[PDB]
Amino acid sequence: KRAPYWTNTEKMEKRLHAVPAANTVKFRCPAGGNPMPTMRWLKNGKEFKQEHRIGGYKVRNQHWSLIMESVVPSDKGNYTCVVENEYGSINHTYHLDVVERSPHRPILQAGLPANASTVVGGDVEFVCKVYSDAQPHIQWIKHVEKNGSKYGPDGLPYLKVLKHSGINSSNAEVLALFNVTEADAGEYICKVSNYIGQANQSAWLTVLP
Amino acid sequence: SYNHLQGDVRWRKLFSFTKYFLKIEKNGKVSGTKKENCPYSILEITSVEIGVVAVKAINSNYYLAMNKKGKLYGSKEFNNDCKLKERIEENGYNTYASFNWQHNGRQMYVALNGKGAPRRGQKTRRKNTSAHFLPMVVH
Repeated sequence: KRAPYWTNTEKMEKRLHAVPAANTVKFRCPAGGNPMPTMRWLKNGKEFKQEHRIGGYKVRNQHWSLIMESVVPSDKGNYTCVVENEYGSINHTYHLDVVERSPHRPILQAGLPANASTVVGGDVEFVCKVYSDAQPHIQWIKHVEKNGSKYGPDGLPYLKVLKHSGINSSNAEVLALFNVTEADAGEYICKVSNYIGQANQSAWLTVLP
Repeated sequence: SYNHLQGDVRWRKLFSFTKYFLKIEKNGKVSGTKKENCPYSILEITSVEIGVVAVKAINSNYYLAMNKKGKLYGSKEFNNDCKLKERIEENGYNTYASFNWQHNGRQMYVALNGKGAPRRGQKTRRKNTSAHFLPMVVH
């Protein structure tokens, strides 16, 4: 008559588990012991009842598992299993984190970039905070000139990309301008875009003579 | 909970649907660990172009990459076998497809099997759970 003990301790080394919403989670605590130890589940200390999460859950006694279908964010928390027989009891807890993916074009923090002023020769930067689940591609565009003409034959402006995201830039969200020359004055556009869409906001640089 | 939607260069971990953390070890080889500490799962995801990224094993200085043949591998130097096409599937998971190499018309995806084993590009499928990954914040 052995008090409860674990079967495959290997499959119980993971304390943290994450999944995007609407997916399925299966928690397990393979146990043995004589007589047959019972299994109980707690959610954040409190007893875990079927009436707790919409659609309850299923327990595979034969597998010592807890199964939650199409987890929702409210399913976030600690899940403690309690195995026991009259001669003793052991437990283990997993921390389930439910993630919610935001598949939209980026959205930028308002007010950034912010307008700036600087004595010719001074320094300045233009920040631009970004929110995007899908990897965002940042690019600082500015209006420039080509052969003394501010515009092209199609009537659209000539644009220059002062800095974009990539392997050479550890931080495209910031754009430092060192030794500001007078010609640096003007509008600095910040355009962030991901495979879904893009967004863009600007600021101004004024160089005091 | 939002800081996962933040930043240009992003330090993340890629947890496969098969509950593995994609890692790239010093020997160059790509595989998925189940540990939570293996510092070869700390990837450095960066955008090379709209919708296209470069995943880098931050410690073993290796870029996750795919050769025209269809096999995962990590080169120290960044090349076009490193450009991955990142996309969010309808199940909250991400898929990383080769930006260059294709086959039989379909696309080849970065993927781990039942036991952290690097799948063969040609044999992978976008919708097949083998190629799904939950990017995870590291800070």
